Parts: sequence; structure tokens; C-alpha cells
Amino acid sequence: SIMSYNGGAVMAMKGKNCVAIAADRRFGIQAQMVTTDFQKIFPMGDRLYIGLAGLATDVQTVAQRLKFRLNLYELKEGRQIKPYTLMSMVANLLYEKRFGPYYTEPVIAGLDPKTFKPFICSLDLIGCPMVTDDFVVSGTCAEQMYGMCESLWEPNMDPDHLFETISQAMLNAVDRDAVSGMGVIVHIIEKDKITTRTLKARMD
Amino acid sequence: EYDRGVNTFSPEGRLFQVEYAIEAIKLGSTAIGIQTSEGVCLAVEKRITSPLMEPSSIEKIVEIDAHIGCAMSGLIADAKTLIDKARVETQNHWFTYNETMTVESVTQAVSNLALQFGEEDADPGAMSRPFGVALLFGGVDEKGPQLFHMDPSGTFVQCDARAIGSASEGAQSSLQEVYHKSMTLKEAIKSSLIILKQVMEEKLNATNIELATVQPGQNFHMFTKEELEEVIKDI
Amino acid sequence: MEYLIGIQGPDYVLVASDRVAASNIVQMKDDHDKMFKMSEKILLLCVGEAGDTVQFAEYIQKNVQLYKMRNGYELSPTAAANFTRRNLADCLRSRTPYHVNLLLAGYDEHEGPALYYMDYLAALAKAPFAAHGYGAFLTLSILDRYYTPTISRERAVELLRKCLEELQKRFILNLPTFSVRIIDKNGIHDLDNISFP
Amino acid sequence: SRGSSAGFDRHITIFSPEGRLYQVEYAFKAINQGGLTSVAVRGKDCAVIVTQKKVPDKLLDSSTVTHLFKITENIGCVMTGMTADSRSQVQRARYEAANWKYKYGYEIPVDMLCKRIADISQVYTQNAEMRPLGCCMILIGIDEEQGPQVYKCDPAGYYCGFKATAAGVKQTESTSFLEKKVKKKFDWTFEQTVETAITCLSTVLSIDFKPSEIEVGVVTVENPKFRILTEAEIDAHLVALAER
Amino acid sequence: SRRYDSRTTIFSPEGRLYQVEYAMEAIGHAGTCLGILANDGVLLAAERRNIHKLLDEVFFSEKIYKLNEDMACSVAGITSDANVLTNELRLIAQRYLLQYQEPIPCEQLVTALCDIKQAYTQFGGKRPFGVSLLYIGWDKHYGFQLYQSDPSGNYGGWKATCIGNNSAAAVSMLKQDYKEGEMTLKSALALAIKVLNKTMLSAEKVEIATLTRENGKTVIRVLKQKEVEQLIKKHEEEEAKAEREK
Amino acid sequence: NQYDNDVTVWSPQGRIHQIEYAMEAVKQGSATVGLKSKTHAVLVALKRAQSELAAHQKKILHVDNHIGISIAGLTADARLLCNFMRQECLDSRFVFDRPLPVSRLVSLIGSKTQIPTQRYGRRPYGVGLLIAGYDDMGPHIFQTCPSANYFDCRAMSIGARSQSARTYLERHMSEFMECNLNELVKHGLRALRETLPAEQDLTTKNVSIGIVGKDLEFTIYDDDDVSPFLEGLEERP
Amino acid sequence: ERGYSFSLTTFSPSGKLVQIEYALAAVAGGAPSVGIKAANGVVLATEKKQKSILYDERSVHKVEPITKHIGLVYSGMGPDYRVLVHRARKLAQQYYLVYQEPIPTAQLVQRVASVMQEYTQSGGVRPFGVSLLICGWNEGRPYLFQSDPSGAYFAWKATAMGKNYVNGKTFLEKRYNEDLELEDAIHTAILTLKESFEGQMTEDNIEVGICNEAGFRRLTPTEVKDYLAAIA
Amino acid sequence: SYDRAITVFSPDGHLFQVEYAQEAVKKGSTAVGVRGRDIVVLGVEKKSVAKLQDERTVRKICALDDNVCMAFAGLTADARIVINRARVECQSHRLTVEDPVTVEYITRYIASLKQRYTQSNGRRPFGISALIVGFDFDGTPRLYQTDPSGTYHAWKANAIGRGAKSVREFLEKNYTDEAIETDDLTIKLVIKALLEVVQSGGKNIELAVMRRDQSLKILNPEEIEKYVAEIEKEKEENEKKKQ
Repeated sequence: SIMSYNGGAVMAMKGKNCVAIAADRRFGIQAQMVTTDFQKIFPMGDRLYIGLAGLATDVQTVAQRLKFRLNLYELKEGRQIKPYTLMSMVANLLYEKRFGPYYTEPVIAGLDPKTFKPFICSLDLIGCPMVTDDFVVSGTCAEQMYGMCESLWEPNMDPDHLFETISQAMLNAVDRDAVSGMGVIVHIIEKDKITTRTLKARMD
Repeated sequence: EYDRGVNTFSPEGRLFQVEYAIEAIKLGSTAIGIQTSEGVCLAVEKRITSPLMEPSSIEKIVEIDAHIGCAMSGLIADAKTLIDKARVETQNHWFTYNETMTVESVTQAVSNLALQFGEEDADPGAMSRPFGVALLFGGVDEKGPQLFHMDPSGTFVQCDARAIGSASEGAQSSLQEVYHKSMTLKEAIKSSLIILKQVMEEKLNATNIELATVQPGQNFHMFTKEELEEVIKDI
Repeated sequence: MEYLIGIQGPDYVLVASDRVAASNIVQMKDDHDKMFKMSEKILLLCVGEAGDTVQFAEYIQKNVQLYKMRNGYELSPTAAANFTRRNLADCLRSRTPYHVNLLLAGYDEHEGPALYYMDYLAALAKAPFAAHGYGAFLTLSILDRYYTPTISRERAVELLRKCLEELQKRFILNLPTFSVRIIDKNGIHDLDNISFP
Repeated sequence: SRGSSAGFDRHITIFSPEGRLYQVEYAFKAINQGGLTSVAVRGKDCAVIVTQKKVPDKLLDSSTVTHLFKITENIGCVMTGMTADSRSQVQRARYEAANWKYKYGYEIPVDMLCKRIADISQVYTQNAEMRPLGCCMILIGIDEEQGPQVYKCDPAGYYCGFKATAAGVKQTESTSFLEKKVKKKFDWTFEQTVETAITCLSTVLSIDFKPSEIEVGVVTVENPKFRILTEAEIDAHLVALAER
Repeated sequence: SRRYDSRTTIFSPEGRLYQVEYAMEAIGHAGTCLGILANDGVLLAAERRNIHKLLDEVFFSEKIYKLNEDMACSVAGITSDANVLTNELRLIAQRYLLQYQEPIPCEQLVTALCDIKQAYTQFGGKRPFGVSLLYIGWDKHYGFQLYQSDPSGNYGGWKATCIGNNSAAAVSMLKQDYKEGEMTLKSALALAIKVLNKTMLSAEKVEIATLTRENGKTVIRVLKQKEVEQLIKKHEEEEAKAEREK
Repeated sequence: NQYDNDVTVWSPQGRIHQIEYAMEAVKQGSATVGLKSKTHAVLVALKRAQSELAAHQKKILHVDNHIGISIAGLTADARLLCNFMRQECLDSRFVFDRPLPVSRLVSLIGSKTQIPTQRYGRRPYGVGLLIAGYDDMGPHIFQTCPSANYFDCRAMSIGARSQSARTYLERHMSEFMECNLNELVKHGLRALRETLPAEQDLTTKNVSIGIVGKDLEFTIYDDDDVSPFLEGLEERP
Repeated sequence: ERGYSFSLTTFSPSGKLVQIEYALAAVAGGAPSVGIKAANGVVLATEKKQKSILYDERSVHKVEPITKHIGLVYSGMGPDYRVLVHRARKLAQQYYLVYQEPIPTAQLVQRVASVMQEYTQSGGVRPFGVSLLICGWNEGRPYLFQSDPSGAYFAWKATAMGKNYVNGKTFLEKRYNEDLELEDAIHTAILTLKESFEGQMTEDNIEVGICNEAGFRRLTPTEVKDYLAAIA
Repeated sequence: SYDRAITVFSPDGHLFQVEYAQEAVKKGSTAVGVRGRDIVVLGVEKKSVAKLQDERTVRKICALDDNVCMAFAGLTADARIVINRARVECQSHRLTVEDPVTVEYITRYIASLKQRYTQSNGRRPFGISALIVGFDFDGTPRLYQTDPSGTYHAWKANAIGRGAKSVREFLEKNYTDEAIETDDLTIKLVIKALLEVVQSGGKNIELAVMRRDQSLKILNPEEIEKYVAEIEKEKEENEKKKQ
């Protein structure tokens, strides 16, 4: 209920040599929409992104503290962070608040900085990590997204097919959730480029 | 030097730091308090060091409370903490008991800070050394007018007339020569100004001295330049 | 409940707030100012709990002015908004949270006008227009209806008047007068109060 | 240089120009102030500690004058040097062993106990406000895997396991004697180990011991519990030594 | 204990702080670092002292540290002290970014670190940090900037400056060679090579970092051996022509 | 020398010079005498005037209805100790609803003043105390020293030239137990007068008295209240 | 007591931290140690001479593992080294707990050097009287580092520490070669030790550890015996 | 923490650490303040003008609030610490009293900070002296001076730093009701006072003015050069009058 206060939904999906991460755009308070361009996906590297759903204040605080820690890590180590290490860092951050937890459930999607291997994972609000080989989802419409992804996801999708799959999953899932939607943003992460798109979506 | 701690006794039974702080008192500008039946009069040489300085910024007599004033001598910057403690003390007393603190009680509360210095087993905020200032608290309580002297050692005593500072020797001898218990406040003011004029180096005028009085009727009162001029004219 | 409204134009930001301070059923003040000048080009509008509002707003004001004194240049509106959000969020889980809802209006010489919306949970959102209070429920749709990005300041004031007249017509609370201010490259200007006798 | 000094390097544990810690060396010298000597010998399935016992005053209660201490039921020690420093160290070792059992559920190995005590000592050598303890500890016990164990720690924080070792005034001569003995052979029986320890002490002191002039403590693989011998057993060993 | 206390943070009879002066003496012998400000960028050039043949290279550079997206520094003096201070600098920058969500202006970072140094000179009874730093950075308030700080906590901005070994001679050269407001990155690099040649060159003995702006973004780059060799050769032939002309 | 600046440094003779210097601090102070009979305890303090226009420094202080003290030495340390003693007596009355026995108060003073004599950077208290009390065991005179030692005395004198007073007290102590209050105070005054130089004499200005007893709470007599006790005093030799 | 709050290491008028130089003198008086970074691993070797045969030479080790992939050796004072080993193991575990990944060798070296620096400025302590050689393997790469009493660290291809380390460094310069394999590196390290060794070397006189892809491990006396027989 | 007593009395009743801090102050570059009728002027010797230095970053005149500014002489880093504390205090006073600080108030605060550092364990005194100028809310110009010992006074005109004795003697001979009748003459008095000590010309001088109701205004080198030229004209004309 606390995490339904602002609504929202993020999803990540694995292709052949690419990953996709998508999020709804609505920022509202309970039933009232406030903005339709609220950022929920944050870059953490050239080919590494974290999407955060849940309470908007905790979304922003966690993104900022994670950027703090990641910046210090990359200065001290002199290298880009690997996706698994970022997952561990986020897990540690969230578990530090084990009894005062941040109300957000991150998803991570990226490519290995040296091998460009797809990686996705999800974390619960106290930082339990779950690495999967097909897709992860977070937010108020998790059941809808699970249905869509379980039905549409296929192994070894090329970037265009991955885009269509994640886009259809997100659009149809959020169309059945009152407090998620007002647009969808998708990032396709490949070896050579990042493609960002905003979809034609219902605005009710 | 640092060969000794600040809490080291000398072979003669005195704390070195306290004796040095008393030596520091002996470098202050001269102040004189006189206690009479009609009130207490405090006076102090301002010691203007340059004509570009503003004499009004030299505060050597301060109001502790409506019925208590304090003259000071020595390292004046050190006196600020003691003055603030005295002021807070009188206001705490008024808050708790709905009455005015006696001069002796205020003097006692201030003197309780004199030896509260040290290095080891001392939390931050602890004083590292004694205060290098001597104070004359003049006031009026139920027991009439009262003049008290406190020095860096924490010893405080009631006095009929006392001189502190650099010229305190000659000033004290003259005070002994002139003081009687029946003298009036006007007489005391005139005598104190005469002694100050004598022991001062610069010519005594209305700008280079400070004079305050406390009376049973009036509160602590600092003489203005015109009142000072009137008193000085008859000298 | 108090009312705040902000409308961002191409080269200005217009803000307005009701001027009522109430205790229980009585209006104790009818010329109450809810706008805090953070700096030459930044205003903070704050509503909420009786004590929290002024305590938080003046703390932010002190720290922003201190930044200016220390560094010789002012905080940008975005930096000020994020500093405000950080403080509010850090107090959110602490012993003494502040129940305040804010609009931050500003003008940056290089980034143009900015309007930020913050709720008491310390969620920050840049918006072209925003409103706080129960009255926001009755006015946000009017702004959505009539707002355009290239709205001129005169037309923006007309739109604000439409919103305030809707509050007069429909809102159950007595809100007869509003403070109105505009921030542009030349700083903060007070406009005439919008009043309904 | 040689024996050069700068600043306060002779009063506190700061490096001398040669990189030495003079206060640690002085603590080693303090070890000899007691005037006593102890020897420890490791056998095949036993470890033995012998030590001088001195009671110049007949008014002393001889039972209370000892340098052998139980640290745990299976770990015993002989302390050499300043007596009160030694007692404080024994208290610390007992605390460390009890805490180890409480935290990890098995008895502390002798090597680990010696390491812990040595680490405490090392701390004394790097912080200037306290002095090192002027004592040396020799521990014996049976490790289920390594067999009998003799370990020694000193005021420098340095520790080591030993086949045989000595501490105190006659440390060097004791070590020479034991070096010859271990060179000739090392696979000793319990009686052989006890007799070797006793002979080391007697030769370095040049005394022939009455039972009451020495103290003996033993651990054996058969009875790993640390045991302090009685004057009867000691006299039996002394007679079995004299006859040969 | 009073007897063993060094009394690091006390005045001397002439109003001097001896530990600070001795720390500056230590910096005077360290490797030479020089900073030069140009219109289109700012450069640091540092003399490498770790020049043994068996040393391995594993890091971004020996004496130049990136502090944040827009700022880097070079350090002369005690190496481990420098590591402490660079970590503190990075922490200060990240704290500012967390609070304001903008990069810290360069002078604010320098002032924040100098406050720590000054604190070490005034209380606590600890020895001061034996480090001088050159900072290069870019921000939106003042553009390209070059600062210098010393163990006393004093700092200043410069158009060109030098710390470490032979810093006085390098400063004289810069005084007679720097064209205020008329410096490019290319001529700045040429001047740095000349100055390092005088106060000492070969490619493996110097590390050079440049800071520039490209597409509204800050680029901090350590010149590779190829570029430094080319710069040294260009200086050598320039000097050959200058000699021949005379 | 190297042994005479800190309380934590034993000298090669087994002495602690700082404590002896604090003893000197006490020996500088003005004389005070304490004595007792079977029913009363009396303190008589010679007060000094720093100047002929200044009041004489108070030497006798209240601690509790049944306990008063006379101080000799640093007066600020005296005030610290007096405040501690007052608080101890208040704690006793608060917890047990009974007056604190005098000997227990003295033991507490001993512990408090011994603590600093063993810690680096601390100094001994620079005051000696005469403690007059009355409790279930009768009247008591105690003497406490900067060394933190305390003594239970039939009579005592401390301060400058107090040896003369001690001589008188040793001579006359046989008579104190069977003395009435007036004779007891007169003996105290003669002992105190023995400390005076020839020129000086006991008056109503430089003498203060303190009396405690079975039916008499600790009372301090100053100024003209001393005249009744001085009236019967003969002329000194 | 509580510890002294003032630093025992302060600047001299010449600008030197003389206590650090004295700790380095202590290091230079230590037993010789050698590190060689090969193409496919690192070798740490150290003289391990006991004062007498009574010492159970196999009871205390000079070559210690910090993590599966990181080991270290020292020259200087043994007890100080034990302190630093304990700190290094703790630091590595803390890194692993946060990042769920074995700490990189450079990061471990930086943290340990930070501790060593702290002991040159904190109140009432002396610097550590040891120099460390840290070997590691990560990112398919070997790493050899040296960390000094001052807290300064350097990356080496090959180096020598302890008594006679200048001659050892000259010898390593002559013999070392980037292309040589791990076994050749072990031979070269043992030869470097032989240069400054007194008496005959046995598998019980020296200690050797090796780090490669499999991890760091102390060599056994039998393996060292084989390498010594080969060396002759 | 570290709790040694640093500032202690010496046998003659002197605090040597305070005296040594005052020596440090006497090593600083000269700073001069003049209290005019509608203007307060601060000048500072910009000693050792390095052509490569960015002058903006080493200014010894600074603002504490809108109505109070400060110049200093002594250890620059200590001055930075004190200035930051004073700025925080000025903002706190605005917060709690809902009005600007008087010049005397913040002067008292700074002097109290300094005195505290002469009587607390483990700290040395601040090695700076400060001239604090401003306008009270009622319009009165104010010039105060503080020194390391924590004492402070109000002045009509004053100097600190090296050569403050000669500058003060010059100001004694030159501070008149006529000499401060106009802002130009106040500024020229400050410039002349600095010229009596400065090595050469107005190149080595930084000047700031505060006028009633306005914020701190730094004089750019062109304005300073024009004023110096006027001063040289006046000097030449008056010397020609004398001859």
C-alpha cells in the first residue's frame, strides 16, 4: 500500500546480445496525476541501467545514494562497475535499512563492461537479489506484467524483436492498472548503441 | 613554559598559574570601588591608547543586573565569560525564586569558576588556564550597599573600599587615608575621582574615565558625560 | 487548507498563494504571506502543518543565503530544489519530520524559468504548472485545459484569474484574496493582489 | 650506527636510528630479574615443563609459590619474569581460552592461544602510553592433530612452537644443552622427556635437586589434562635419574 | 604525557608554525608538478620519480588523480598523505553532488580540503599533512580553473604555477613565458615541456594530463607515450632551430 | 627538580613532593583551633583581613545541622569540599531520613581527596579542614589534610603558627572533657591567641566561633555575637 | 590509561619524517624477501632461518594467504606483520561482504597502505616496522605490490626487500625477463635468495608461495625440495 | 581528544601564545580602515603582486553579510575559518532575531571566538587581526578592530598588519572632519595611508568601499589608478604651494 502510493512499473528483459528496460512515466499521488515525465530509469554506466519503482521519494533517494556510491567506487577502482557488482552494491544499500527500509524494488539491466553479456536482475525492498535469464518486473502491475512476459518472451531475440516484445508487455500490462501508465519509455542497450524510445500510450 | 602542568603547586604551597594570573592583574588599568551607606560607587580609568579610538567602546564597568554592577581590571577579554555567567546567574535566580540575587551570592557563583581549569580528565569546553582578571562587584541588596572583590584565585571578600589594577598600591593607601564609614555617596564619588586623577598618567577628563553608582533608590546608573563633567569640575 | 499555484512561461514563472491564516473555524489573518524569498531569483512557497512550515522554509532560506555569502554567487533554482528535497527527505524518517508541501519557483540566467513541485514525502518533480491544496483539485483541470507552453505573462495572469474565480465559485473554503508574484530575468516582482470582495 | 639514540627512543616504544625498540629489549632484561629458570621439552606423546622453585623464607606458604598455572583443563603454562606481570598475563590467557570455547564451541588450540597473547603483547610494543609486560609465557598442551605442543611468547609479541625451549637467567645454556640433546635424537618417551628437562635444569644450575626445589607439569596423549606432579613423583624421577 | 608531546600546533616566538614550515620544506624536494591554464583547456605536467626499470604500470597515472567528472589534481610531497587527501577530496565532491545534484565548483572543493588542512594546523596535536596540491577543473561559474594549496591550508588560483623540486625556477620561466589570455592548449603544452626540460627530459619521466570541454562535457586525458614523445621531439627541433638562428 | 612537579611521580625517597607542597598551602593559612568536651564541639577561627578596609575572610562554614567546618588553605578548594560535604549530608537525610554520622562523612572526604593524588594532571586539594560534629557517639573533632589522611582528635590546630596552639592544647587537654561550654570556648580562644604575634590581639573582628552539641545545632558566632565569649578572657602573657 | 593523543611522528627541520626512516632501517635489517611477477603468476620467496634446530620451523609462516587469490610476505618485524595480516584479511572480507566479489589486489594494497599511513599520524603510536610484498591474481592478470612503513605502495615486476636488497635488485635486473614462465620465476627467486644466504639452503630454510589462476598457495617443503634440487 | 593546555600564563603574567599570535599578525600585509560620514573604506596591501595569480581568489576583503564586511591581517587560513564562522552567525541572527546584525554584534561574536581559542585545551590562538566595517540598520557607519587576544574596540580610523604603527601615526595626523567630508576624500585618505607604507603605486593596493544601504563594492584597478593620479596631482600642487 505504501508502494502503491505513487504507483509505477518497471520491467527488464534479456535478448540475444542486448537488454531492454522499460518504465511507465506517471508521477501521481494516489489517484491524482501530477506529472507524466517522471524519471524511473537511471544510467549507472555506459551500458548499465537501474529502474526503480515504488515510493517516488525513495526512488529518488535510492538513485542518488547509489550514484554517490558508484561514483566513489569507479574513482577508487579506476574501472566501470560490472552488473553483478552493482547488484551487490544495491543489495547492501537496501539491507542497511533492513528495519527502516526504502520503499522501492529495483531492477537492473546491462551488459558486461568487458564481455557485453546481457544481465538483468531484481531486488526486493530489503535487497534480496534475484538474477533471471528472461525478464524481471517491479511495481504495482506486477501480475499483469508477469502474464504478458510469460506469454510473449522468447529466447535469443534480436534488438527489434526485443523492443516489440517489451513494448507490448508494458503497454498491455499498464493498460489494466489504474495508477501506472501515462506513457512508457524503453531503453534498448546493445554493444554499440543505446536506443531510447517513448511509446504511443493511453493517457487516462 | 610547558615544563609543568597548569595544576602544579609550588614549594611555597601556591599554584603557579594563579600567581601568574595575579601578576597579570597587576597590569590592568586602575579601578576603584567605594561602599557607603547611601550606595556604592565604581570608577575606572579607561586608558585611551590612541585619539583614533572611540572611548565609548571601552566598557570597564558593566551592568550585571538592575541592582549589581561590576568593574574589572586585567585581561578584559577574559572577563566576558565571567560577566555572562553572573548575568545568567541572576536571571536564573529570578526565574526560580522570583527575587533578586544578593551581591554576595553573585560574587560566590562567579568565584566558583576561578579554579575550574585543567588539562587531564577535562572534557572539551574545559578552561586550560585561570582567568586573568580581577572584579569589583558593587550592588544593593536587603543588607544595604555591598562591595565585593574577587581575584583570579577564586577568593572573594567584602570590602568598604578597594582599588584594583596597576596603581592599586597608592590608590589603596589613599583610600585608607580618606575613607570613613559615614561618608556620603557624593563624598565617595569625589574621593574616588581624586584618587584616579592622582594615579592616572593622562589628565583625567570626562572621556577617559568611567563612573557608575548603585543606590537603594535608583538602579545601576552609568554617569553620562555631563554628569562626569559636573563632578570633575569640583576637583 | 491553503492554496498554492505556479505557472511557468517561456521566460518567467508566475506564482500565487492564498493569504489566509486560520485557527479552527476562524480566519485569524487575511494578509498572510506564504512565499519565502530564497534569493534574488528564487521563491519558495510552503503550506502544511502549523509549525513545520515556517521552521523548514526559514531553515532553507538561511542555508541558501549562506551559500550566496560563502561563494559570491547564488544557488541555481534546480540546485536549490534538490537541496530542499534532500533536507526534507532526510528528516522524513527522523525524529522530527516536517509536514510541508512546497512549490519552488525560480529563474536561471542560463536555464530559463523553473517550477518544482514537492510533496511532504519529498518527491521532487519539475512541472510547467502545479498547484497545492484541496483547491488544486478544482484548478488543475482548468490549467490543463487552457495552458500552452508559449503562454505570455498577461495571458498567464488571465489564466490564474480563471483558476481563482473557480475557487470562488466552487470551493467551500473562504479564500478571498491572493498574493501574486512573477520571477523573470529581472528578479522577483510583486503583482497586484487578486481579490474578490 | 651501533647503539645510537635519538629523541626519546630509550623511554618509549619509538624506533631508534637503527630501527630498534629499546624498551622491548629492556622488558626482555626484566624477564631475568626474577632470577629463575624454566625449561620445556616436547616428547613423542607428551610435553613437560620444569621450573625452579625458590622459597627463601620458611614463613612463605610454599603451596602458594608456583609458576605453573592451568589455563584450561588441557592447557598448562609456566611463566618466567616479573611475577605480577605474569599473573595478569595468565588471567588474560584464561579469559581468552574461555571466550574462545564460548564463541566457537571447541577448545582453543595451544598455538592459537599463544598467537592471541602475542598479539596483545605486540599492541603493548606499538602504543607509547604503557610498558610491555616483563614476562615470558611457555604453554603446553595436546592438539588432537599435531600431538604434543610447546609454544612460547615473549614481550616483543614474537611467538613460536618448539621441540624444546627455556626461559629465564640460564636460557642460553639451557638452549645449548637441549640443542645437543635434540641433535642426538628427539623421539623421547615420557620418562625420557621428564629426565631430559630435569637434567637440563640441573646442569645449567649445577644443582642436584631435592623434590621441593623444582616444579613439574605434564600433558600426555594418554591423559591430555594438564597435571602438576607431586613431590613423590618428582623424587621418583630424581632417584631414577641419579641411579643412571 | 607532557614530556613526550611534540607540540605540533603551537606558535613560535616569531609567530611561526614550525611543523608547517618543515612540511613545506618536505614538499620542496618532491617531484615537480606544474599547472598551466589556457583559453581552451588546462594542463598538469608532473615529473615521475618512480623511474626504476623493474616498476610495473597498472594505474591511470602515478601522480595525477581524477577527483570527479570535471576535476583532477596532482600532489607533491608525502605520497600516503596525498592518498588520504585525494580520498577526502573525492568524498567532498560526491557529498556536494548528493546534496545539490550538480558538480561541486572547483574553488569550493579546494576550500573544503584546505579547511581540513588548517584544522590539522590549529588543534589536535597531530603532524600536518606534508602535501601540496595542484588542482585543475572546469565549472560553469568561472570556466577553466587552476588552483594550488599547501600544508598550511592556504590556497590560491593561478594562470600558471609550479610546486615541488625547482619550483622557483619554473615560476620564473612561467613569469617570462606565459601570455595572459593568449594561451592555447598546444602552446601551453609546448611551454610545459620547455619548463620541465629546464627544471630537471624524456617521455617516460613525465606524465601530462589535459582537461578540455567537448560537446558540453569535460574530458580529462593523460597523454600517451606517443604524444609526449612527439611533444619532446617538437621542443628539441624548436630549440635546434633557435640555436642555429643565433 | 624532576620529582617535584606531578602527583604521579614517586621520588627516590618514597615521597610525593606535590602533596607536601599542598601541605605547605595549608600551613600558610590563618590559624584555626578545634576542641571538644563530653557534650560540645567548638571551632574557633582567627580570620585575616587582606586590607584594613576589607572584611575578614570567613573561616567557618555550615555543612549540616550537626556538622560545621573550619578551613585553612585555598578557599576555592575549601568551597568545593564544603559543597561536596553538604551534598553528602543532604543525600543521607534524603535516603535514610537521618543525619550523616561525622566519621562516615570524613571517610567520604578521604576517598574524594585521595583520588586526584594518583592521577596524572590532577593536583591535591590545597585545603586542610577541622570538622566539628555531633552525632550518636557524641561530639567529634576531625582534621583532614591535602594528603587525604584524616585524624580523629581530642583537639587540634591547623594553619600558620598553629604549633603554639597545639602546645597549649597538649598542656590543657586534661580539662576539656569536664568543661562547660563557656570554659571550652575560653580554652579554644586562649589556644588561638597563642598563635597571635605580640602586636596582634583577639578582638570581635578577627575571631569567629562555631559550636555544636546535643541540643545545639551548629551555630556560627561572628562580630558582636563573639563578645560574650571574649568578655571573660584574661590578658595574654 | 588512555593513549597519548599527540603524534610521535613529526616533521624535522629538513622536511623528513625521521620515525618513518627509522622504521625503514628496521625493515632493511629484516630477513631477505623477493617477489617476481611472471607471465602467468607471481612468486614470493623469503629466507626463513631459525636461530636453532629447537625451533619448530613449521609452526609459524612468513608467507601468508590473505584471500584465495591474494598472498603476502614481509621484511622487518614479525609481530607488526601479524597485525597487518589480520587487518588485511579483515579488509578483504569486508570488501567481499559488500561487493560479493574477491577484492582486487590493488584495492587490498590501497586499504592496507591506508592503515599503515594512519599509523604515521595518529596519536601515541609508532609506524609499523615492516615492508610488505603483496601478490595477487585477478582479471586474468598477476599483480605484485610493495607497501612501505610510510603507507606508500608501488607496483613491481620484480623486487627484493630486507637485508642486502640493493644487491638483490641489481641481480633481479640482470636476470629478470617479462616473458619467463612461473617455474623460471621460482628458480630466479630462489637464486636471488641464494645470493644473500648464509649457509646451505634447505626446504626448511626458506618459504615460498605462488599465485596464479588457481589461487595463492604456500609451496610445500617437498615442492621446494624439488625446486632446490633442480637449482643445484 | 588532545587536551594539552597550549595558552598558559608565564611568570610575568603574560600569555606567550597570544603574544606570538600577535607577532604573526604583525607579519601580515597592512590593512587600513576609515570610517566616513556616509561611507566606510577598507584598503589592503596586495603585497608581492604576482602577474600569474588570479587576484579574485586571494582577496583579503570579504563580506560577512549585506551590511558588514571585513579585512584581516595575519594567517590567511585562520582568517578563512573565522570568516566562515561569522557568516554562519550572521545568518543565524537573521533567522532568530528577524533583523540584520549590528556591526558591534558580529564583532563581539568574532572576538569571543578568538578569546575562547586563547583559553581552551588543545587549541592555539587565531593568528589574525580583523577590521570589521559596516552600517547599522539605523544608518550609523561603524569600524571595529579585533585582535588574537579577543579584545576589540571601535575606531574612527585604524590600521593593522606590518607597518600599522606608521600608518596609524599618519592617520592620527590626517583624520579630520574636513578629510572625510566626501566619499572621494575618504577613499583618498585610505589610499594615502597605504601609500605611506606600500612599496610603489596603486598596483599593490586592493580597495573596497561600503556606502549606506549598498553592498560591498570593490574598486577596480582603473578607479584606484585614477584616485592615485588625483592624489599625486594634489601632492604636486601642494608642494608647489609650499615652494
